[PDB]
Amino acid sequence: MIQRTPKIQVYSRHPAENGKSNFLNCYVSGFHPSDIEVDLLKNGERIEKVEHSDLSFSKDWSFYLLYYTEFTPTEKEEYACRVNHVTLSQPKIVKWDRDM
Repeated sequence: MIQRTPKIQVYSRHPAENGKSNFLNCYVSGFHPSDIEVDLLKNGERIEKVEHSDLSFSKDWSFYLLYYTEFTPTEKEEYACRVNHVTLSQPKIVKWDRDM
């Protein structure tokens, strides 16, 4: 058996074909086993509609998840990604740095 803690990066992107739109991304990488729970949060509350969830693997024991959706942030709002995984004794919350 092998288990590996996910790395978690939270960042924003504008698709080049539609630069006015903005997407909040949580990239959860290199984890095993594949069982996992991932949410985007706004002011600590789960965002129910997340329109993209793309899972892949490299080696049979390394998984990658890009979890992202359109958003329109204001400076007073806090966004984050919350991950639960067997390697994590408590949920890991990674805040979105608004300059990223």
